[PDB]
Amino acid sequence: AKMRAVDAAMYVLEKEGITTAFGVPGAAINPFYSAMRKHGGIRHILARHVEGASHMAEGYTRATAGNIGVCLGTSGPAGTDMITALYSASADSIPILCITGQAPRARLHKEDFQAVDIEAIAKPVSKMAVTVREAALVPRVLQQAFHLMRSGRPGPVLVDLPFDVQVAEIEFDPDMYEPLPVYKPAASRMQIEKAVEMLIQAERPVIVAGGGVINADAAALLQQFAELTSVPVIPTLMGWGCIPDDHELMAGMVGLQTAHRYGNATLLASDMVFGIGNRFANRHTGSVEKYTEGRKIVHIDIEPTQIGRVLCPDLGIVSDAKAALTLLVEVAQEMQKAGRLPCRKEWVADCQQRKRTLLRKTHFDNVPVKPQRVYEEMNKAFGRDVCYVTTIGLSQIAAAQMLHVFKDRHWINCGQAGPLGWTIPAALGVCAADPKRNVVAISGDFDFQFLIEELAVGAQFNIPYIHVLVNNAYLGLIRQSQRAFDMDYCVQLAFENINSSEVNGYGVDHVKVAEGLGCKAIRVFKPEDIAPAFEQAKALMAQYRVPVVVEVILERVTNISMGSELDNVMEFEDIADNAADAPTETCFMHYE
Amino acid sequence: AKMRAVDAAMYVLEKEGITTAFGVPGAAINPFYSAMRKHGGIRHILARHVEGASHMAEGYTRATAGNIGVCLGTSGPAGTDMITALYSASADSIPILCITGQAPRARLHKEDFQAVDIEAIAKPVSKMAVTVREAALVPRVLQQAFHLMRSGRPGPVLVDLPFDVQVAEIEFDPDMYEPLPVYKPAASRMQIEKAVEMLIQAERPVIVAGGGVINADAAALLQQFAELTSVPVIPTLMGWGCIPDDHELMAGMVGLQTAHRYGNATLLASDMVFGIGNRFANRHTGSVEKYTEGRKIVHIDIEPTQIGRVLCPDLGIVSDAKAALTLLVEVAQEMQKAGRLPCRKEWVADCQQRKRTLLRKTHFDNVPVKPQRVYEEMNKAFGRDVCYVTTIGLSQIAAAQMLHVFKDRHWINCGQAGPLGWTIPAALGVCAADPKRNVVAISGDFDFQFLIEELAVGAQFNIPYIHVLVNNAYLGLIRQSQRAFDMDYCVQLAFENINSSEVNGYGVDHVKVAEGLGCKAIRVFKPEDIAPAFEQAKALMAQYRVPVVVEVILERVTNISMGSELDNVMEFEDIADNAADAPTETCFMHYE
Amino acid sequence: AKMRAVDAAMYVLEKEGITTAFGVPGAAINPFYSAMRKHGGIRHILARHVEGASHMAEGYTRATAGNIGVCLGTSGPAGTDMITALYSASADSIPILCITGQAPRARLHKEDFQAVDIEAIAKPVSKMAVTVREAALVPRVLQQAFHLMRSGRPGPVLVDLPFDVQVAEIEFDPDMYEPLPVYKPAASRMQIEKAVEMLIQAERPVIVAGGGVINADAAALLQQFAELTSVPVIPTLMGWGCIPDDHELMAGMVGLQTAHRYGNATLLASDMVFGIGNRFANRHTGSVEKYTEGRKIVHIDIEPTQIGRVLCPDLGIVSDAKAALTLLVEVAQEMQKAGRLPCRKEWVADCQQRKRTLLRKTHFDNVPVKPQRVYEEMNKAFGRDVCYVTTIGLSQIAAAQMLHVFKDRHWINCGQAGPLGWTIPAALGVCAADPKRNVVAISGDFDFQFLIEELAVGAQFNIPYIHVLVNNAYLGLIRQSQRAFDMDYCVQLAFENINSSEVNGYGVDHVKVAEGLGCKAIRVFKPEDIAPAFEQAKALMAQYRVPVVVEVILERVTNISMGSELDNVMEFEDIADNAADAPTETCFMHYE
Ligand SMILES: Cc1cc2nc3c(=O)[nH]c(=O)nc-3n(C[C@H](O)[C@H](O)[C@H](O)COP(=O)(O)OP(=O)(O)OC[C@H]3O[C@@H](n4cnc5c(N)ncnc54)[C@H](O)[C@@H]3O)c2cc1C
Ligand SMILES: Cc1cc2nc3c(=O)[nH]c(=O)nc-3n(C[C@H](O)[C@H](O)[C@H](O)COP(=O)(O)OP(=O)(O)OC[C@H]3O[C@@H](n4cnc5c(N)ncnc54)[C@H](O)[C@@H]3O)c2cc1C
Ligand SMILES: Cc1cc2nc3c(=O)[nH]c(=O)nc-3n(C[C@H](O)[C@H](O)[C@H](O)COP(=O)(O)OP(=O)(O)OC[C@H]3O[C@@H](n4cnc5c(N)ncnc54)[C@H](O)[C@@H]3O)c2cc1C
Ligand SMILES: Cc1ncc(C[n+]2csc(CCOP(=O)(O)OP(=O)(O)O)c2C)c(N)n1
Ligand SMILES: Cc1ncc(C[n+]2csc(CCOP(=O)(O)OP(=O)(O)O)c2C)c(N)n1
Ligand SMILES: Cc1ncc(C[n+]2csc(CCOP(=O)(O)OP(=O)(O)O)c2C)c(N)n1
Ligand SMILES: [Mg+2]
Ligand SMILES: [Mg+2]
Ligand SMILES: [Mg+2]
Ligand SMILES: [Mg+2]
Ligand SMILES: [Mg+2]
Repeated sequence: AKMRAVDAAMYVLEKEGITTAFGVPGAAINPFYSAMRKHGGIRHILARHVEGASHMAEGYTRATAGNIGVCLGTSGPAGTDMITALYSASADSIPILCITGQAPRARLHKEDFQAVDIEAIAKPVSKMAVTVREAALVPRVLQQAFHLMRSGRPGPVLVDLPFDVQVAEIEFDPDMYEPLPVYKPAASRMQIEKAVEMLIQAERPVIVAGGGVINADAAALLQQFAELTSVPVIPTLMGWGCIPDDHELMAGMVGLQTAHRYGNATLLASDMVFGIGNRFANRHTGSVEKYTEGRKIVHIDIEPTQIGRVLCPDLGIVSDAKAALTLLVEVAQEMQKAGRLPCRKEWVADCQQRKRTLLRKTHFDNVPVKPQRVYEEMNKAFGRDVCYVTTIGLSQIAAAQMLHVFKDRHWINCGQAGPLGWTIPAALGVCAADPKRNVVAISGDFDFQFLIEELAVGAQFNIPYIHVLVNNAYLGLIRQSQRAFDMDYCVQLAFENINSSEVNGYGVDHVKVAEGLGCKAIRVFKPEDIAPAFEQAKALMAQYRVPVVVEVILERVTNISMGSELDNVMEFEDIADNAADAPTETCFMHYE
Repeated sequence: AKMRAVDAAMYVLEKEGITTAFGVPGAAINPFYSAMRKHGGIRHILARHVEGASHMAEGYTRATAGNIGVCLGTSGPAGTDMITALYSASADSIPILCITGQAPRARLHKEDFQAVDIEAIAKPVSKMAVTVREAALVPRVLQQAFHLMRSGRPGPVLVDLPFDVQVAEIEFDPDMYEPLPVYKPAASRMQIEKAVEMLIQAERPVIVAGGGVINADAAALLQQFAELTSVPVIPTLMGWGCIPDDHELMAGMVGLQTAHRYGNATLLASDMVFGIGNRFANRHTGSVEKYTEGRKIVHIDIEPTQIGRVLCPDLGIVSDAKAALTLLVEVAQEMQKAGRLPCRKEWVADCQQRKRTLLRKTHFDNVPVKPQRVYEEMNKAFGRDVCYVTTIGLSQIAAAQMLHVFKDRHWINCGQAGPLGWTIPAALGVCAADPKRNVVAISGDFDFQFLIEELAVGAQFNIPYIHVLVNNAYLGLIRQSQRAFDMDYCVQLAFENINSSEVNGYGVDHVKVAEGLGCKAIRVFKPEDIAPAFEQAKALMAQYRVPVVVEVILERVTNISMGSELDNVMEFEDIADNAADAPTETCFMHYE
Repeated sequence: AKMRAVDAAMYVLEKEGITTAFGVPGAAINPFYSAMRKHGGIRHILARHVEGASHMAEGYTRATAGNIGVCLGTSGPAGTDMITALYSASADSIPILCITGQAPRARLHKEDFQAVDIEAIAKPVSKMAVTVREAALVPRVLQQAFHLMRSGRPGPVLVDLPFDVQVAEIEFDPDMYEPLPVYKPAASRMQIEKAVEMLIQAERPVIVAGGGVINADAAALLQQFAELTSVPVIPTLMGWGCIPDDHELMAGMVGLQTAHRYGNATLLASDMVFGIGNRFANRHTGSVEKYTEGRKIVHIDIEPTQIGRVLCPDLGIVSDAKAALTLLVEVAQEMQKAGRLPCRKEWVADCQQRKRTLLRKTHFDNVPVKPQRVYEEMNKAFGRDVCYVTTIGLSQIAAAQMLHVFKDRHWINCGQAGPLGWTIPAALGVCAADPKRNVVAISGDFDFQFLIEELAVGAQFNIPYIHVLVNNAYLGLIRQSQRAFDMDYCVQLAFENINSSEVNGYGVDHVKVAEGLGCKAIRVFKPEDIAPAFEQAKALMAQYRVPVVVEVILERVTNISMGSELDNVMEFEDIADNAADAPTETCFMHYE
């Protein structure tokens, strides 16, 4: 039972579910790596940037309900390269576990090489950030970390391990180690009865299903509750997938950018928002006064201080989403056995009528290619079990408003922080979490470049997925936002590549870069070549077992639909009211 | 005089010396970019990672004495991508100015999209980190920022600008704006007299010249003081260059890794260390007890709290290095006019005797190439005005112990934090600071990959320099440190590149990657091909005006000399006692 | 259901158990006071110092198991006067709820009158410190606060309320409000079985019962477990009372100051410490190496990061003390039904032998009075249900080593922080928590003076108790500690009072001060007058219903027993081995 602190840490991590770790080793964290090798049972992926390792951990977590991605680094700048991910994870209410090396305790206040107060730096963007001050506390801090990462509003933790703390001997009985119970508040029968009593008197209600539903692993129950009450569902961007897109009750998405015309119109026509596992995000609502006008609000959240933060709800209930939905289904079934649930045939109908006339054109034959044609071809090329990974840009905004998803955790997106560079490592993290997952990523050229070297991780370790790269040689979104300032300034990436005429002054040759990094890559200039390229990509993945990049050369400037209010979203590109122009809407097409 | 806050900020920046800015735009920082374009006078370089923009700013600062590099970003994750650089700059006592966008004040505590408390996160690693709460304070916070960045111990500042603060109208008269006076403490005649009185009774004194000398722009005065007293000089890694390497009094460098055998032996033989503008860094001293044994210590620093932090000096004086050296020269000249400065012929002589027998072998004809042969060829190929840029690894340790530098700020190195990825952007920052500078960077393969995409910045904007890439398909330094743990684990980068046989399973094809990013690249397998490659590189730079990468394929495993104490440094590779094996030592060779 | 945020706060506070509040009003907190008056159901006590209000809350909490003392103040310096109490409460793992007023949100960063960042200041010494940013969050922050104050390791919370947030209208249904579930970890059968299996093979075991037992409301179960196993009990200072002092298994207290000679000897003779609800406090253990020598350690704590913080235990279990003791009793009962619990007659016997021979003399007839005679008279004068309140000094050290307590929460003492001035307000808070409690406080002259004005609270509101004041005109404890530095410097309070000869140059006339503040007071010069004085005090309380101070004039210098190690405690005053000298030891005297 006598043992190094880091050796005890391996028992804890194992009993606590960890089988994978992403990281970059260093002298200050070598004892940890030594204990991991001696113990076995954890697969280590070596990243080619610490930020990459961080975002891989995020993807690993977000892929499957019980998963906790682990990120490993040395002292000093390794810890400062993980702050963006801790922020991203905090912001979206999901956990990662960061572990950093550190100089010995005696030397923390002498300016020891690569010694920084990572504890103070990480505090504002984690549920806990702590420097472990005793060897015997190493297993206990991890014990406490897993409690915090699963309980209440989930979030990330950073553990900082001084060299001398790691290597010191402790007494530890791993047979005696017990994971702590997970804390979750639960709604009462009375509260839920009031909520359903309120729902039934609404003439035109909608359910807004947030990422909390997914966090609680409660997608089936949400769908069941909507079905029993016959109430249309609007998923948030983070709730996207918790009811399938081809379901009769899914009424679209709402907001300023990643939303549908029918979604916004249905919300503006509704007389109630039944919010479950959502907060009321800035870009979902616009001006709160407008979002709430003539409309009752119910809000169910696991976190007390998220209720009333942005708007004051008519009801507001503190509860885990699974517990609350279990009651909601039970209470709905009792209302149904009495004659107390109203028929909602008409309201459901005209929600669907909006859904098949208020569309956006995707079927463009133009050369150079219009980006909205790319998302049409993706819907056709990939099956219903597809899992999309993306970050930020005109690339992901248009993707969000034109792609379709049919299960929970088949849209992996850092919705609140959106750090460029996220997409590649996040994708790799999902693949490591589930080798059966049909992972497909979307990026613009700038996002693709930030952490482009992480493709070589996918090559070294054989982690295959498909990366769709839509290239306009622009910071697209920013160029569009600069219209209000009457300029086009510091947003172009184009230049004449002295080694590559083929790219026609678009600058970076992503095909050569991808191939040099050990991957496969295909470039597409014409819209009809997109479908064949995706089939080529699937074949290359199967034999070579590496990431395959499909680059599409876009027209330089395309303005994607968006606005500052729900009733104010601007359509720059062609709208559509029939299937010929928008053939991959779920109402017009059966998904594999 | 009525004007936007950001428009007033441009006047301040201009009057305060700024002509260059590195950044990545976004919606939250667009008003700033708008004011910059309207005003003119600042050259913007678009980076391809915010971290890249940050490290470019660091290089820009470090290149020339009055320079302040500026780093521009949006809200949220842009700010969290700059923390590593703020740390790096703080750690080495040098300033950068970071400016980030931010959500409006009314919405800072609602979870507004990409809104983070960057103020709290950046606090521990900057002299000031502040969110500007009023429009009229925008010019005043910048005014205060430049005072802090130049005064006392220099360090970096972060300014966080809420959207509504940027665009609000203020009254501002730019003709009335006055930069604040720079605060610097100065030594007294009495203190310096005591220091020189102490120096003259020392039998075997050495001067340890730190990065403070360079910070104060006092290299000429340091050399003059050493010459007048006839006292050998040991530069710290950060002081390297403040006396030329071929000077008769430069006795080498001291420490655990980036040091010379003769340097360590001279220090261990000395009876006094006269520390000017140094702190006594962990990897310079080893165990303080050993560094100080039988030896008197004088310590001159600008910062009171740096004196006595690691060891207690016999004297210790608070002063700017230029002011102190001006007195030291004056007092030395008075001692010389009397008969009071001792002759030090013998001590100087046997310092030089060590310097020409305690060497390390560089002239290896092996294939695959030994890294120490690369540094030999660099010394031959490049002129005396060469400016080296590097970060961390066996690549930079061996570079530090075998390359030679002949002027101050011709060794640009992040000595305390050493964040991987630093080298490329830092190099580009130096080039932007001085288009006449003969900039040459050294990286290992892992460092090169972290922020590899920033090469495309060098291509888009035409910023030429030479990047020497020493490739062993390894995390070299870490592999070496793992010897003590009896392992070789998670430190290899090698794989069979399915697109490139030429690289022989070394993994990433840096030539293809570099060319795809718009640059030129040459690969070298044999030692005799290195000299021609460097001449080819100089030609390519002149016509194409882009970064040129010279990749050298190294043998996989080479153990570089290092240890945990000055008397304990281990020589794994062949030592040398004559010029045939080490032909580029300054005593054996005249530098252009 | 439309209502001010402060009105909703009253519903929350009431449903959450609050019936009492201590405070000092101000303009910034007037809306709260207004809502409190309108709602009814909370008794407000006006303090005469905010610090007084804070410590009253602490006493109120500590008095009875479910109690949460509430402290109310204005903005600015009211909040900074509560930091000492937040620290004290945190330090001893007990909650108080502080509520402060604050300037409007729009003006928090303009230097608005009495506006301070209390959130930042209070963060390091509370489980939560928050400025409420929205009206609708007021009830939710309080909801979250009560969860934190009851769950895990209990601690204090500070809620900071901007004026405009208090007065704003919100929608709130109080019938729908549900207090959150309390989180507590619980031990498993397996873990407890291992602990009992370990205890059984110990030859000379001791149970150390800490303040966690009292916190968990598990005194009866602890006694029962000790009885079933026949294992002697050592309470910590904070665990004191959880087994009665006259119990046959209570073996005394251990430590450097508030300890018994028999307690220390028993512990040094033991071969195991079974720690339940204790941490291993600095002044309980001395050097950890000496405390653990030849001894096994079991440690049961509710907080993971308290286990291994000071020493590494042989077992260590994370659990609430009530849940753990329920299992321990169950498992003990099963061991007893088998023949598996050993007989411990001999070990119990010689623990009791120590307890009746290793004593300290208390029966002194000296004039001026020796302080140890005071505690003897207190034991005689007061019943078994007596409840002592004290803080720090030779006054409380000697009290702790000579008084006796017979139930849990009949020793109210701020053991980790010990802030001077605590005693008076703490006592008043206990009395407000329970008007049937026979409260008796002990102070030295300096402790008594810090917050002497709070006696007038006891007079204005009719809150009676007895305050024993032992007066030596000295900072006694500090004088004693200064012996090692060979001095007596800045520790005397004596002067010739120009209004009072009767005090003989002892300085402050506490009788005149107490009477002026509206209370009654008696002064005693001779030991035989102490008993009658206590009887007089009881009579005055009954009739006048106010605090009654009994001042005893001590000899100026008395050195109380203490040391830096358990085997190193020094006896300056006479020891004793018989009842004649120490007549109030529980084995010589029946209590009530
Ligand atoms: C360029 C860009 C444009 C965007 N445009 C839009 C847009 O138009 N419309 C839009 O909606 N979004 C958009 N987004 C995303 C948006 O910013 C938010 O990330 C998203 O709306 C928030 O989702 P949510 O409300 O479900 O909250 P989440 O971040 O998913 O979290 C909501 C709540 O879940 C709670 N919770 C956690 N666990 C549980 C549990 N187990 N049980 C119950 N509750 C739990 C948390 O307390 C939290 O308050 C955009 C993002 C970007 C990158
Ligand atoms: C892998 C690796 C190995 C290394 N090995 C070694 C090694 O073997 N030996 C070695 O020496 N270094 C080594 N270094 C670098 C080392 O860690 C430190 O960065 C370096 O020694 C510190 O330099 P310095 O003492 O001059 O202090 P600096 O960081 O340069 O600063 C010293 C002082 O200058 C003062 N100062 C600032 N401005 C002024 C002013 N105007 N006037 C006067 N004073 C001022 C500051 O207050 C500060 O205390 C290594 C680095 C790495 C990456
Ligand atoms: C002048 C002076 C001298 C002193 N001398 C001594 C001395 O001689 N000897 C001595 O022992 N003390 C002495 N004290 C007090 C001492 O400093 C500590 O306050 C005391 O030792 C702590 O007791 P404890 O171990 O029970 O810790 P506590 O402060 O009571 O807390 C212990 C543990 O309880 C846990 N806990 C909280 N709730 C629960 C729960 N529901 N279930 C399970 N665990 C829970 C916490 O996590 C914590 O780790 C002295 C104080 C002063 C003022
Ligand atoms: C670290 C960071 N810096 C800046 C931004 C602002 N960001 C938003 S989208 C965007 C442009 C991305 O362009 P690209 O990835 O090429 O996709 P496009 O919009 O052109 O489709 C930028 C710069 C960000 N989200 N993160
Ligand atoms: C962000 C970060 N992570 C990890 C480290 C530890 N780091 C020290 S040198 C090194 C290996 C670098 O190898 P390479 O750049 O290929 O050069 P080599 O040592 O092989 O010459 C590592 C991983 C660091 N300095 N910074
Ligand atoms: C705010 C504060 N300041 C200083 C101390 C140190 N304190 C320890 S006991 C003590 C002396 C108290 O003397 P008194 O209350 O007269 O009791 P005596 O020691 O004479 O019995 C002091 C000054 C403290 N606990 N708190
Ligand atoms: Mg990169
Ligand atoms: Mg683009
Ligand atoms: Mg390498
Ligand atoms: Mg007072
Ligand atoms: Mg006293």
